[PDB]
Amino acid sequence: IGTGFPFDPHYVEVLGERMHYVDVGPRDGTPVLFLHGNPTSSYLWRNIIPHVAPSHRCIAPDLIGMGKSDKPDLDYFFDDHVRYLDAFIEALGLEEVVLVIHDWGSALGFHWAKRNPERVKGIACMEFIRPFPTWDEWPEFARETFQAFRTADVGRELIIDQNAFIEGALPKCVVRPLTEVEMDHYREPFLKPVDREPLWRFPNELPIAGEPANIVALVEAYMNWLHQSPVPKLLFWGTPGVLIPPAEAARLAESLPNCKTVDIGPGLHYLQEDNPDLIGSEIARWLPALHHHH
Ligand SMILES: [Cl-]
Repeated sequence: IGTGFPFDPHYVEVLGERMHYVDVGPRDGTPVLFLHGNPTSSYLWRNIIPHVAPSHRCIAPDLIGMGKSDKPDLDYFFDDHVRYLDAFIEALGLEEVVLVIHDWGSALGFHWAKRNPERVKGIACMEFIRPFPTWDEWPEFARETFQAFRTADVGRELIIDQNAFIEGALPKCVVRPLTEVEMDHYREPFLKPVDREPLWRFPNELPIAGEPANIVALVEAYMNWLHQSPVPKLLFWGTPGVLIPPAEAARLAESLPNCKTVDIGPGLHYLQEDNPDLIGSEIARWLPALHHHH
């Protein structure tokens, strides 16, 4: 699995701040927009993009405060990310897109699709955010950890002061061992502890046990939209998974319209690090049939 990042930087200024993004592939079609989550960046897509770039433009932003993007002193609520990504998409002049989304990138992508349904030609998703109505729906191995993350004292100590999301949660949610070169790519944006705010606010925003209410409501709303939308969907899942365990993926296969599921084999949360070639090759071969407007 490749460790390098052979993509030239692009930057766009939106809402006073620079956002970095990958931008490769032809300009004359429907672009494929890749949205990472916590605590990753466009680096997460590095081994997937090469499968898609031959046929389609690939745009992979680093969320505000992450990756090579600027670091405004924000609270980094989901709403901040919504504002910055909305402005990013308009700044690039995107019209119709295909979404390829993960984790908080999936909350962003599904929320954007619900608000802009005529502009979404397909959604490839994996390990995406849905409501967890109670803590029992959250995977047991990660329950005490995330309960601790979602506190103002211990959670800040673990994530900000000890870098637990980068040093702990990230490699623990890849089945294969991440290499030190890969870890250094993930560490780079967060070498200074104070810059870890987004990494702590994100788990505090997850819709778990009814809290925070605003996020629960908006995730319910995009899920209601998704269940009624005819848009083509491609859902990748692994075993045992984290947010989408195998039985959940099978329920979604049946309960989402026009949904193809792809079993990637062993996987926890960061499925892209366990089987990038299957994810990329399956996305690439699924794109052509999305083109036609019927
Ligand atoms: Cl999170």
